[PDB]
Amino acid sequence: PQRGKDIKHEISASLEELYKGRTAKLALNKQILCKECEGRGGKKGAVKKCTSCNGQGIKFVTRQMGPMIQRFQTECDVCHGTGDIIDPKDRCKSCNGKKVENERKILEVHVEPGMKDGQRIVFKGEADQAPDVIPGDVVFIVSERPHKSFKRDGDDLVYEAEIDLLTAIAGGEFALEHVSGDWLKVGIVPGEVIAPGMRKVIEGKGMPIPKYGGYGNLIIKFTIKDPE
Amino acid sequence: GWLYEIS
Ligand SMILES: [Zn+2]
Ligand SMILES: [Zn+2]
Repeated sequence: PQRGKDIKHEISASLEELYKGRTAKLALNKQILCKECEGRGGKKGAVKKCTSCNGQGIKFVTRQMGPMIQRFQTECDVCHGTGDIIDPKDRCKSCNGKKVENERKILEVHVEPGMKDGQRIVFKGEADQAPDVIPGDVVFIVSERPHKSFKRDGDDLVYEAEIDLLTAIAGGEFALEHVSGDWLKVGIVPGEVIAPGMRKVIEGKGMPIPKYGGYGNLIIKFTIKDPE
Repeated sequence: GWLYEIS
């Protein structure tokens, strides 16, 4: 009977962060029900329904001119915005009759290793609340921050390496910096890399896998240059 | 409702 709107909040993370997983303490600022009210608006069993407005501070007047119009009239006698309550001092003080107040709570969202971009982590019922509404959810969406060396593809890592024509034709070492602080030396044999479209594939060197474990591959691409 | 990271 009236669901409250969700609060969507995306959380960025570097590829290296989604590599080892991360935990973030988040501060949630939201509208909550009056504590010294319990949402009532007044003292237990005090507030009284608006007789002049069987619900909200709303009344309908029908004036004429050319045609007849139904002009919605607000302030219902002893109400409006609050079609009820009344009684000078049976009302909060901590909510002055507005039935709601601010609350700052902390949530710890755990970004598990291998979490894909756009991934959702749902916090049931933590959204804003108002008297009558079923509070919605606080939805975090993992956003993959841009990277200066890798591109992600599912559970792999794509890396464009710039190699010399000489290395490519004679073969030799070659190294890159994995999302995990570890440095990685790669060896290639003569000619292996020069073909158009060539891709080198290195076993479990590319990102943690959500359901299960292990890792995807590290797919390498080559850009070959030769001076002068 | 709105949020921010602590620390
Ligand atoms: Zn009323
Ligand atoms: Zn109150």
